[PDB]
Amino acid sequence: HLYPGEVCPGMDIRNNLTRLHELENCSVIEGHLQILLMFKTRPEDFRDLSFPKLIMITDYLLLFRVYGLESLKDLFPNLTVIRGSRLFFNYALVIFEMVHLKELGLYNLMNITRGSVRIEKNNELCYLATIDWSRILDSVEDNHIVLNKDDNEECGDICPCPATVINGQFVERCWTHSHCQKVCPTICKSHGCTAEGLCCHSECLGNCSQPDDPTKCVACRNFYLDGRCVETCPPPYYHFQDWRCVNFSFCQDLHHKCKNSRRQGCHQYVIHNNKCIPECPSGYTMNSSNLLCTPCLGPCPKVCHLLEGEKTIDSVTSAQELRGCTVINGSLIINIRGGNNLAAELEANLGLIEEISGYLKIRRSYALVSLSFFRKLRLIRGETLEIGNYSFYALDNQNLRQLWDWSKHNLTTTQGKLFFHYNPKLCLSEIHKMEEVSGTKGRQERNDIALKTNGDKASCENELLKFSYIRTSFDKILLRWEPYWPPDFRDLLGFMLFYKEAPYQNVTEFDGQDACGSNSWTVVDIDPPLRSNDPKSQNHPGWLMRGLKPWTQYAIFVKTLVTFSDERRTYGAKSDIIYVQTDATNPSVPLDPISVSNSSSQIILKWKPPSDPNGNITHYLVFWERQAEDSELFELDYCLKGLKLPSHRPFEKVVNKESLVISGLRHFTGYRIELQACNQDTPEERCSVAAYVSARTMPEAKADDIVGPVTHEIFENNVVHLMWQEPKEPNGLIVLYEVSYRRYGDEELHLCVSRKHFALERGCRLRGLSPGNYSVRIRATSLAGNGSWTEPTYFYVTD
Amino acid sequence: HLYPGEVCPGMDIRNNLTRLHELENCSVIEGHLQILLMFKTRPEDFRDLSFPKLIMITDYLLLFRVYGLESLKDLFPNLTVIRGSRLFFNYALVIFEMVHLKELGLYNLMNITRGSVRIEKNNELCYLATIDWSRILDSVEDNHIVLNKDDNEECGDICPCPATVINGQFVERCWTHSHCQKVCPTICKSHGCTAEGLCCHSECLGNCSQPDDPTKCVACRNFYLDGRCVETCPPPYYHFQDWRCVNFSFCQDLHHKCKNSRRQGCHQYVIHNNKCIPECPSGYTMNSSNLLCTPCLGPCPKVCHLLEGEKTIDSVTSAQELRGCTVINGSLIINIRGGNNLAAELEANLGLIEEISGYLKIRRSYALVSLSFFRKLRLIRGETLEIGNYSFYALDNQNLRQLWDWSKHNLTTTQGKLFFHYNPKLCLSEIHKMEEVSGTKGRQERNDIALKTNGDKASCENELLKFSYIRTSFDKILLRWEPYWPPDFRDLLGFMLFYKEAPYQNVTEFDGQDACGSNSWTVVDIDPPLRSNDPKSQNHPGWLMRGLKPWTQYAIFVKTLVTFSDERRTYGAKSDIIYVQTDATNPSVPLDPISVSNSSSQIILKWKPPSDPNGNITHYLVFWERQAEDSELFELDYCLKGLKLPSHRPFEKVVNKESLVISGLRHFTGYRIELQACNQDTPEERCSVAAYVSARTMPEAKADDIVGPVTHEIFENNVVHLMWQEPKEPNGLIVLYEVSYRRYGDEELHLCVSRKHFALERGCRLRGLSPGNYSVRIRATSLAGNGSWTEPTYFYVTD
DNA sequence: CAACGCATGAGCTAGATCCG
DNA sequence: CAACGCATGAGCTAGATCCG
Repeated sequence: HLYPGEVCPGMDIRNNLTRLHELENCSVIEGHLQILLMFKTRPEDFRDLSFPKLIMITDYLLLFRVYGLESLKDLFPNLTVIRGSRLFFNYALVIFEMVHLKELGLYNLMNITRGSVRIEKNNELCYLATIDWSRILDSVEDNHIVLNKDDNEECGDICPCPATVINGQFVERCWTHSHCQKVCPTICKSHGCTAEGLCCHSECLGNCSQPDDPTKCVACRNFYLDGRCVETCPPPYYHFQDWRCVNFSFCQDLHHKCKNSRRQGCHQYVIHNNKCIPECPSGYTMNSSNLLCTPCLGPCPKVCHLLEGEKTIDSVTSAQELRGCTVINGSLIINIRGGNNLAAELEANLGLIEEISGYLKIRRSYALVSLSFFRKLRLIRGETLEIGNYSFYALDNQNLRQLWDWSKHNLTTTQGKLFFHYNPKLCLSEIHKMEEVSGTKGRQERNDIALKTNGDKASCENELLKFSYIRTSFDKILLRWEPYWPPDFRDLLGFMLFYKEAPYQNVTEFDGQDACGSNSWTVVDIDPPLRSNDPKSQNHPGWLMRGLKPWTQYAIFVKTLVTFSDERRTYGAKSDIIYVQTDATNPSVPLDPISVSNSSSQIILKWKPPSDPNGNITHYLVFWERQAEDSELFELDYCLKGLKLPSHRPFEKVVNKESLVISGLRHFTGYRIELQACNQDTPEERCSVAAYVSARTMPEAKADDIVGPVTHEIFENNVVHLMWQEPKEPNGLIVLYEVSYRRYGDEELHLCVSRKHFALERGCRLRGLSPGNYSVRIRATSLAGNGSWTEPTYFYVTD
Repeated sequence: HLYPGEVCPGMDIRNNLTRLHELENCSVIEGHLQILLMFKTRPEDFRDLSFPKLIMITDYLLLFRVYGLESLKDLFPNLTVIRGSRLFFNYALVIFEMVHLKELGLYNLMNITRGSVRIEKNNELCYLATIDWSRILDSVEDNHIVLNKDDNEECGDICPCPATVINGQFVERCWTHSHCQKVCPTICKSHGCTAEGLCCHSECLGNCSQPDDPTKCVACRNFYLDGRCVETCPPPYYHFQDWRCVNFSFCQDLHHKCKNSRRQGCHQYVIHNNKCIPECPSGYTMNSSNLLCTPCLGPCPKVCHLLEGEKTIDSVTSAQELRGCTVINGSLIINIRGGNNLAAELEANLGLIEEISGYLKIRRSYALVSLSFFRKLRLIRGETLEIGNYSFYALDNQNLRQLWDWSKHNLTTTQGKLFFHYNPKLCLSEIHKMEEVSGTKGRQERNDIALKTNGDKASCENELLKFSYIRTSFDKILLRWEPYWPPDFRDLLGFMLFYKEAPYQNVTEFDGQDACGSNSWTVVDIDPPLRSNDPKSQNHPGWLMRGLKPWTQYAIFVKTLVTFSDERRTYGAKSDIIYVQTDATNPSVPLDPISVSNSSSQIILKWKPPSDPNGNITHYLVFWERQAEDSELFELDYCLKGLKLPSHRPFEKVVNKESLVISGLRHFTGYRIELQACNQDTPEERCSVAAYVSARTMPEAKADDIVGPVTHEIFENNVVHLMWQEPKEPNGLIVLYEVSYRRYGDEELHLCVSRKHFALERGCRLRGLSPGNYSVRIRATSLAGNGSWTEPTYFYVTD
């Protein structure tokens, strides 16, 4: 037979060898097999136990913390395939922290459908590299076999298997010292094979009896049907867990077995696409008689039979199933004890609930203020009741002030009784208008819901306050609202301004409860104003707040305060919030004005936007000034040690950019650059303070040097006067001429004529002149640097 | 007469000149006279009033924001002296933005006691350079008269006063065009004077009618007594404001005038060393009848008779003017109807009171978790009783959780009845506890304290719980306590465990009236234990907690929990709080290791205490490493552009300090400095990671330059070889020799010899040396900088 | 009779319908 | 018979007398 044995559910084994005895006649195990934590076991009570008739594995096998095993092949001698239907710990088969196992001996395994193997912290195993996972494990890139006895080549590795050359070496792969890993010709990869190499039926695997037969081999691929198995059997039967196809009359009765809410390992199995699947996916709803899934027109419920029909919920873990679980056949109970933030998690998990049939109970609430997370709820059937016939319950909750927004919500109760006791944070108004929309109208207990233990410590109010005038500056906001007096005007404590910035308008609404929050609305108290007894008076109260960054959206309102007294009046008033931004003074200074000059006529200035823009800046205002050189540097003797070498005003309204280039300016001249960041211009023209920077553009290559006829006059005392021309537009200013003369065969003897010396003499002179042929050359050394050399003027003075 | 007028208290004028009329007959002003805020005033209402009787000033005279005064001389024609008792922002007399004032007219000031004059922003004043303040103001170094009408010399400045030459100019000092500044001969600087210049009595000032008489002049220096004044008056009278002396019967009445707490600007005047000082200084306490300040052995009270023997301090302020009060002579009623946070403020405000005489009524508390703020209360006398002879009263307190810790507290009530009603979360044992510790044992009412309306809505558990073996680690503590079972061991819910760290032991008990505060005892619930039906069993339950910090004290206790029931039984049990500190470990890293170099052989290093000590750190472990220079810099041609210029291993157990210097080290080398903060050492020697910094000390003055016999060898080709020696201990390293040779009549031409060139040649050569007398001088330029120059070695090479 | 004048704008003097 | 062994120590496997 393919599988002549019996079905066998997955099961867990710990702390005893007693509960393994339930594997006497099992052949195929659905689920997984976990056996672990086995310390006080003599090793020799394992040699006399085995499970030969067990073949198939669906999910996984695990071995962890065993004291006494040496070779599990004595217990698992015919095991061939792991289906790997579920990945556990991102792995399939794991042997961890073994203490006594010498050799593995899984000599019968052929294929791993899905998953990976992992053997760790086992300093007693050998032949771990004689495995060839690639043949068995279709995916090897995740195999993790480290920190074992094979950390050092010290365990033998001797065995009598073709010794494949899958790697670069002629490695021999064996299971034990008495078992190799059988390999036949690979004409068929995963379709079963014989010892003689003859391939068996394509749709079966493992060891084989007769080739090309899907009925007498061992294990097959797709499904199973009564000694046969085909890729897809005809739909008189429906497929089950990708391993069978059997008639729905059986799994319908399985659905009827634990439809009694007794165990949570069950699933409300449903037929869909000829699959008795646990749940037909989203966008589908259930039917009563035909056991199919209707495509669920709209976001309709699917369904969900509550645990024990009375299950309580205390955390998100106790509400994980609610995703998809929409119609509830039980009584819900909620009690969060502590918690940090669940108001953003319930909607993603239970914001899709519409119908419950039991009764709802709330107690010991700590960190909740509303019931808005209950989005799609519409009705409670109340087939089961609390003691005293209560369809709803609410005791000892000290933080709830809100249930639903009944201007847009609708709930109905079929029957039962309401409970509201010791909920001191919710006014009588809400629960009375709970009764308006709820099914009950006069069904009260007497003593019904507590009328004194609830809402006593928090004074509810249904009164509003409106504003009268608002003025804003860039930094200060002028607030003013209408006056108000309580029915007893002396009974009044003042006003509080709760205010902060709000870049959006999705701001949290005020609830009157103080939790441990770092972020809180800064608030100031306002002295109640003088009583004027005049309707036409200055009784309108207000306040001016000044510590505000400009152009930020601020949410503001004002809340009254009055003492609590015996009479249930003077509830005060509460003003709704409004949004206000500031005014638009001149922005802050422009930041980082960077000036760069690359050529003699180009200067680029780039800045950074002002730190405080004070609104949308319309433009930028730039200004430049042509600086002047020093007049003190004209009268220095520049052949003495020490020489210098440096590197209305027109404007534009530069807009919509961050840099500006200015040309048509004097070359090699200092330029003081200033820019004012400036807001909207035509009304109330005000700009920032100018960020001042200095800039000097590049000099000109020819400006330093001067060309012209350098003439000479020879005096009688052999003192030759020299006449030439100065640079009309030098690079900054001429400071020194590098005048020099040369005899043929004589070096460049240079002389000095100062800027003033050239000015007073209109040239220079060469006293004590040797008779001969001299060439006079002049270099115009500007403060920007030395210029070019003039033409060496030839003149011969003879003996 | 000397001082024939009337005493006149300091007074202020604003927005109306009406109240100035109270200066009709007072000639001496105590305090200060402020005149300010006069906008809508015609200038014509001023020439009809004057004050020819007032002379002296104590604090300061201030004229500010007046619209219409052009000459204040029409109001102050005779006053001459100002004492400046209290500095007005470190000044004495100010005119500050006066708009109508043409001429000041202070033609009568004689002398300045202390302070400064300041005249500002007056574009209508002249003659301000004609004052000669140096003759009247004792301290000129702080005069500030800027930005006035005489910022420009444009107002005339003519006057008919000897034209003093105090400065380098013949400055003519005049007050007005009709009055100059009067100066008589300076034989006596401040001993009074007449028009003819002869000096009057030594102890008086300014004007004078008959000379050399303390009774026949106008104003004197030290004191005053019935038309006379002496340096120290006889002690039948006692000095007042160091300018009079009056009988004790006078200022005892001043003490008794505002012993009635009506105005807070006065003081309870006391006598000390012939001074009716407002308060005898710290460490001195008054006596009742004598009004003398006892030397106050040890701490002494300020004493606080309650206002009208009855007060209802309820809020933050209430009667906040009571800091320092210790004993109260009335009765108090406290009621904080809400509030934000006062727990951290009462101790600094009222946390020093010990005794009250009346009764205490407490009601409507909302944020009062305990009464530990009443730190020093010891006894209640009960002079006034509430209706029904009630001394203690508690009513409708939803957050008064606890009263006191009697193990470290003692309170006694002499008489009266105690009231405690409708406080629904405070149990029955502690009110018995305060009953037994207090005087009363059987003074009850029928009905006395409510036995049901209190502690019913909270699971009060005061019944006994004791712990068992406890175990602790560096991070975790193992807990276990004695088993408890209610009289019905079926009615139960389990345990909850509150904990929080505490650097001290003045921690509030968990005490159970729900106050949602920012800081609260974080709690974990416990599954109630199994029933074993054996007294000798494992019934002791425990718990493991891990999220803790090492070396930190933590308070812990356990509490039972049970379902509510109609029967008043199964009250459960509760444990007392205990302290168990966590264990120490390695400290944190040493912080901010700062190394400073002051000499070549001293290197000081200072650090900061580690952030986490983890126990009492016994010492600090320090180490260092001798860094080496870079060997790659030896083969660099330093004459080319680019030069560099910088600025087991032994140890010691540095203890009980923050810095330590290291001596005995080589000159100018880098050092790697590492220091470990470390806890107790001889057992479990564990220290943290070392804080690593670097340090290089300064070089040696002479180590850079080398001295020695610099001999030379002249070759046949006029190429002279140079022989000299290298510095044995260069500062860091020698890198280049600044070799140079200078012929007479020629410049000191410099040549080059590299570090390796000097190595391969043991010197340098001079190729192309013209015949002459040459002086060779070398400067040893190391990486630490240039050394000294050698001697220019004279050698003569001939033609 | 519906911003500015007749200060400044949160540094021992009061606190923006604050004032007209 | 009163820490350690025949794990680790809060990352889908249990939660420190937790197993002797």
